[PDB]
Amino acid sequence: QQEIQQRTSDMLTAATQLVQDWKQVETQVYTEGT
Amino acid sequence: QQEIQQRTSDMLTAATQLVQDWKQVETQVYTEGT
Amino acid sequence: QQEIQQRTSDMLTAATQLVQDWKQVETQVYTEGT
Amino acid sequence: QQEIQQRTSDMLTAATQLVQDWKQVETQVYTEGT
Amino acid sequence: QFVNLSPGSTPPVIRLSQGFVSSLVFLDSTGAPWPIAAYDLGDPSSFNIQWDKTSNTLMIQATKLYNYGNLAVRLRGLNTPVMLTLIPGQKAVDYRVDLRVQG
Amino acid sequence: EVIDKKAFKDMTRNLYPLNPEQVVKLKQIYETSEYAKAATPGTPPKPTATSQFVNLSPGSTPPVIRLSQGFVSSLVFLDSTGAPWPIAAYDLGDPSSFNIQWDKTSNTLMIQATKLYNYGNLAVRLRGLNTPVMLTLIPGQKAVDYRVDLRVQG
Amino acid sequence: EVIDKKAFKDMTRNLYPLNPEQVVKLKQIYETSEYAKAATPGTPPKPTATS
Amino acid sequence: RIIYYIQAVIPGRAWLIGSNGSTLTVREGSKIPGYGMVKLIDSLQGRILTSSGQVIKFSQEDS
Amino acid sequence: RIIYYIQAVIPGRAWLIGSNGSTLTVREGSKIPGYGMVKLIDSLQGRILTSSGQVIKFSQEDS
Amino acid sequence: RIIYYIQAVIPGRAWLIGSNGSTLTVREGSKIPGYGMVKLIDSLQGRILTSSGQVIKFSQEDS
Repeated sequence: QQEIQQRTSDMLTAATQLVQDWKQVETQVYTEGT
Repeated sequence: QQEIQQRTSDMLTAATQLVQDWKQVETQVYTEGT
Repeated sequence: QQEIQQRTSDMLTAATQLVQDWKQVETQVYTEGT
Repeated sequence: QQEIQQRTSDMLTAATQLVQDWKQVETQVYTEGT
Repeated sequence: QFVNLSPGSTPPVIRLSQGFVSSLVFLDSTGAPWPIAAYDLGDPSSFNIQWDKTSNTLMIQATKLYNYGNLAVRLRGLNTPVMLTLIPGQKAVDYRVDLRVQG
Repeated sequence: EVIDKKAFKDMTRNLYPLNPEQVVKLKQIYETSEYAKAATPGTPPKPTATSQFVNLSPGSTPPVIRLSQGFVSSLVFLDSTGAPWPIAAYDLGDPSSFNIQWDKTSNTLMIQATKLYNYGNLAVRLRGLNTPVMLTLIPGQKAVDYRVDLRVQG
Repeated sequence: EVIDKKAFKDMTRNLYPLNPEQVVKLKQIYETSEYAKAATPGTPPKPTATS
Repeated sequence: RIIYYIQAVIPGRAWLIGSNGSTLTVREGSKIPGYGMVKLIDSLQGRILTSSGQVIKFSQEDS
Repeated sequence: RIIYYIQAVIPGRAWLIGSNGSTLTVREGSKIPGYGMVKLIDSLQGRILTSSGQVIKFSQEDS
Repeated sequence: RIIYYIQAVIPGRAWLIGSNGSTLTVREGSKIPGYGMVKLIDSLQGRILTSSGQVIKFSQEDS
């Protein structure tokens, strides 16, 4: 039953990227024209 | 049986390539004149 | 009974990380304009 | 019977750490605004 | 909201949302826009402000999800500072808050 | 040709080890985890306002100001006529616990606490005054003063 | 077919070895330890103004 | 009786606003007119149920 | 008799605010007018013991 | 009666607009005048079922 950890290991890093995507939020912007 | 692994490997190569093609979206172009 | 130390190790590193965020305190900003 | 000796290790660093803080006293700043 | 300056009343509470801008427009009781002199903020990492220097408007971007803060503001003719509470994660988010002050 | 179907189904399996419902569950429990992380035990203090009279008697007791961590509290000083009184100078005990934003002329004092239980003292000299005013600042109460207005007998 | 469920719950265990209520009581012991640390022994002195 | 509505729900404190235009924030155990004594404040699901059995929630639509 | 709300509470010292606006800081052992003796001061839970048995607390509206 | 059509559909919330010019956003748990009680809002296909089985959708020419 080593096959459990094989699908556990890759899904550990797989979920790590999307929460790193879910970690950040970038700033609003302001623009004046004349 | 190794045909499964070979087909999966080059299939993964092609699939990753085309999803890399589908991943990006470029930016609008604006042009002025007088 | 060897799983205790592997249970102990990661969450203590999770503990030491989390308290560091709870020590994070930033200053203020006095915005002045005319 | 080794529980004293490890507790002799950890608490020595901790007690010296907190007693550094009580000796850590920082001075005031005078502010003049005309 | 009709902002009050009672010495024991509750300060007003501003609902915040993740990333979306919340706007605040400040006028007196008669309806003329009161220009803003200056302000101070608590926890600048959670809130980003594009305060144009000659308006009665404020734009806030709540960066975090659950961290709550406070604000102090003061207007051009106003002497008393105004303190506000900033609460994120509410089920009624405000794209715009009108502030009709009692001055 | 069914061997190609086997390759394709294990291809999908190894392409996405995460299910969409797994994505849903992970996002839900992650938001729950960070909410519990931000959530603090104990009751939060009540946001209050005070208007209090400063007594400058040479046998009296100095006024006390309640503070909360990180939140800037505003102090405003006014004389008996209600007009604000500008400040000549000020000095704060333990500057590492509190930071003051104060423009050179106005009387408004914006104080932000940095330490949870470290308490200090404040000495202020005014324009028309000779006798300074001494106040104490205590953090960690059950009601945070957003503003303290100080009526002075002078 | 339950291999995926077991891998998912194991990944949850790996991601967080702590209960959220364990996080909350960790915040409690953190605040209480800070209160004990910054607590001062003895009677604090009385603030006085004299002439 | 004037109906109050919740302004903002956090753990610990509660912000409630009625039709009179006054916002009031309270702790857990306090006496409130028309609703008796508040025993429990729920940080989830947008409702507060008092010891008098009375439930104050947010608005039906202004929420 | 003049009531007192707990204004500031630390271990050791205590601060009370009177009905007329009178403020007082006190130590552990003292005779309080109209209540008797300051028996025990607890920084936790905001409870002050009295020789009469009275419990000084924070206000209901200020909490 | 006024016919409504779905303008925007997301998980959780939904947006609908009538012929008169009134546009609203409804969650799952709410009521609707003239149609009753929201039984189901689906985040996909733009399908909302009301209490009387009334169907809220996109328009025929606006799809």
